[PDB]
Formats: sequence, structure tokens, C-alpha cells
Amino acid sequence: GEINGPESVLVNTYQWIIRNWETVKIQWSQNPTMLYNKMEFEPFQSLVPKAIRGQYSGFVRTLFQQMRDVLGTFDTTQIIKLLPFAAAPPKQSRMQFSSLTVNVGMRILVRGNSPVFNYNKTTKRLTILGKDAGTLIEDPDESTSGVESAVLRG
Repeated sequence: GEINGPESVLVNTYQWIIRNWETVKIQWSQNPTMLYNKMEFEPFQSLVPKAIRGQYSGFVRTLFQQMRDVLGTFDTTQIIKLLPFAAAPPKQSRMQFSSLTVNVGMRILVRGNSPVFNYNKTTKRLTILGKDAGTLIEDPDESTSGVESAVLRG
């Protein structure tokens, strides 16, 4: 874990999700509301501007509900990315956010990578604010995790 201030809170939150993913995925499937309410996410929530925390949470919880209803747990990187923004008490709105800001305002883009959140499909590792957060499991049938074939030449 990192210790530098707000940046560390962000890095460590995603590290925690990755380290606990095999539990988190099951809670997200079976009892997501409970998952969203874990005190684990309180520090992250404090990085989200107070005036918009609730709106972001309404957006992400709704998106997750719609996601889960039609797709289930397919999208690991996206579930991990958005999960901490579900932590605040939700305030529902009709606003569709393309990005979500944290105070470190830096933007996490909803689709795809950003300076803040950068998943690489070749190494299968997540990078947050230029720091390693760990290895993601996109395919739950995979035995070997991490870097793809044909990366190291020899």
C-alpha cells in the first residue's frame, strides 16, 4: 500500500478491491447493496466532491443494476473501476456522466482509461495515478493470471 495522501487513498482502494475481488464479485452479484455500504469505501467517498457524491452514486448503482440485469458479472475492469463511487448514499437523477471526478479534480472516464485509472490488457494489471494496483482477472476460467503470451520475446 501507498502512504502519500489522497493519491494513496485512491491507489489503496483499488488495491483492496483487486486483492478481495473473488469475494467482491460474489457480493456484487448476490448482495450489492451491502457491498456498497462497506466502511472500506469511506475514504474514497471523501475524495469525491461532497456536492456530487450522491449523484454519482445514484448513477453508478443504477448502471450496475441495469448491467447486472442484462449482463451479470462479465465486465471485471468496469465493475472494479466504478464500485467505490457507489459507496455514497445515492441521489437519483437523470444525469448521464461520462467521467467521475476525485480530489487528488482528476477524472476517471466511465468508458476506457484515463490518467487516474489505466487498465492494461497486455499485462492485465491496473495502474492508478501511475502506481500499481495489482492483477485483474477478466476471465474467471483462466488458470494463469497476468501477462499475456508473446510479450517477453525470450
